[PDB]
Amino acid sequence: LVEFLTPKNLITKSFTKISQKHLQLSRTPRVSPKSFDQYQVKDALLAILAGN
DNA sequence: CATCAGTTCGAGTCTGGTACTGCCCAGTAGTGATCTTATTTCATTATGGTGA
Repeated sequence: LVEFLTPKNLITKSFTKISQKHLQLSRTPRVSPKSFDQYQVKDALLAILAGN
């Protein structure tokens, strides 16, 4: 990590083993981008705001 | 042309930075009681030599 942080040493490099190693093919995505409507949520909040 | 790579928008999820609530325990110092012990007295007990 220390060498990679320095940008000068990374210039004088000839990475070759990078293209030979690969162990990342299946990654589980997020659950879902569930819908969010501003109007309905705001109306419910104001009602509960009214809610007493 | 339709595939893949470079860009956006907004939601998912963690986490710091900031304040707050409902509830009994634990330690210490008084007394009064009852043992407990390193240490101080109350008798017998043996040793002593000599003038009547």
